[PDB]
Amino acid sequence: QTLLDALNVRVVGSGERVLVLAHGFGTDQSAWNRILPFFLRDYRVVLYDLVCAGSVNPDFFDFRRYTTLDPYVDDLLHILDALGIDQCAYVGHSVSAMIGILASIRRPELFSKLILIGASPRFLNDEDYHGGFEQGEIEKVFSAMEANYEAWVNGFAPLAVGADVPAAVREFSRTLFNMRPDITLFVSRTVFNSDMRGVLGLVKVPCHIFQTARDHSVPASVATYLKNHLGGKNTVHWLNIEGHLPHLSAPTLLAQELRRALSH
Ligand SMILES: Cc1c(Nc2ccccc2C(=O)O)cccc1[N+](=O)[O-]
Repeated sequence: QTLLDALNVRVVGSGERVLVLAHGFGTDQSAWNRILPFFLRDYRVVLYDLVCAGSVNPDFFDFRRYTTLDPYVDDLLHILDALGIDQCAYVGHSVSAMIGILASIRRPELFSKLILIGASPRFLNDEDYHGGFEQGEIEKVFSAMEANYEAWVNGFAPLAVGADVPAAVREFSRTLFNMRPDITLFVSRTVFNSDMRGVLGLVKVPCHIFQTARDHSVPASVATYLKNHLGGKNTVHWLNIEGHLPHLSAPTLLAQELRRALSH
């Protein structure tokens, strides 16, 4: 219960099929609020907050521990194990997509399916590989994030949301601004330093790759990369949704696509 309490674990819904909804960067579990009504009636929905979420006591964010994705996988597995979940479908936005991938390699039996939203195994460019970002441009962003966090949020949130959906821009900004600035920077460094390309072939559960248009964080070719390199049966859903946070900006359409992927 103490981790379950610390990370605001919530189990809701009247169904028996277990569905884990795992928020990503800059949000908390409330990013799923508008998706939830579409699943509460026929799934048992598990939600939690990543340790870096603005909604979690920043005392739990231990900079000596959370230096890679692996301790975040530990937290997810502990939660699922504590709850007695021996199989689930798992939806991971942003960094939670990579967390779910790693968890699935550790525990191949735990996941029936992974649904990946706004996922990338690597943000940085490399030889054969377009991640979308150059090392140099990214140091400039880290400097701005350190120099003026509130301003960085206000410039970043419209790019992340992408589509002109002011309510979703304000909502993402709200949860980014709830994160302690040095946590946000450290998490961002952690993930820009991450490269999951080498482990994708180890995954054996089926993955549904949800890819929006003009995703600031994820070039189209990255979705194709995941499809070609994840080791199990993969399916790309090319969503008629613009931007990196489709659960915030287009929830109805996102929820219908999720239901389709789950029923596949
Ligand atoms: C894209 C980005 C992010 N994004 C992340 C960082 C960590 C985990 C997930 C993300 C994510 O976008 O899903 C953070 C800071 C700066 C920038 N940027 O555009 O320079």
